[PDB]
Amino acid sequence: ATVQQLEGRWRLVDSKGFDEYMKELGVGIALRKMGAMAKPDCIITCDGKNLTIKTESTLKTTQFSCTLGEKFEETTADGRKTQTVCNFTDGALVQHQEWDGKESTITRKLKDGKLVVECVMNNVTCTRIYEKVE
Ligand SMILES: Clc1ccc2nc(N3CCCCC3)c(-c3nnn[nH]3)c(-c3ccccc3)c2c1
Repeated sequence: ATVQQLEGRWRLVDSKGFDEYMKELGVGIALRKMGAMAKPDCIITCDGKNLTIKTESTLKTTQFSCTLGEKFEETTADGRKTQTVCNFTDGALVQHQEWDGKESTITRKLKDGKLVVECVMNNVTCTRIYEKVE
């Protein structure tokens, strides 16, 4: 498994726990309704250790870029400014966010040809499945 195997455009096809995760993050009702009903594509590109992830939907589009292993300021979809680091470890892309004494982890992995995205904060979890799109 390598980080390049995650590259491409991926379309959300299933979600569990996302509203509960947004509630744990402190996200207000307007953004939570958006996130409940948006059907995003995620576009992952990686050039060596340079990673970009763009999330596109009719309701909201976000994008960040980073160098694997390097701490950077990420503005999240809900507007947090976190100290984030992304690494490819044990066959998964692991994204660690820290802000205001809080922390959340997001993992992305390839399983059966689908992109499986899992998030957690304070044991509140989400699982989102994306299928590869042309
Ligand atoms: Cl308001 C809000 C708050 C938190 C969010 N966390 C997200 N992530 C979950 C998957 C791992 C990366 C983080 C995503 C998201 N990113 N890619 N897919 N969903 C969204 C989001 C963005 C645009 C359209 C629909 C949903 C989002 C929106």
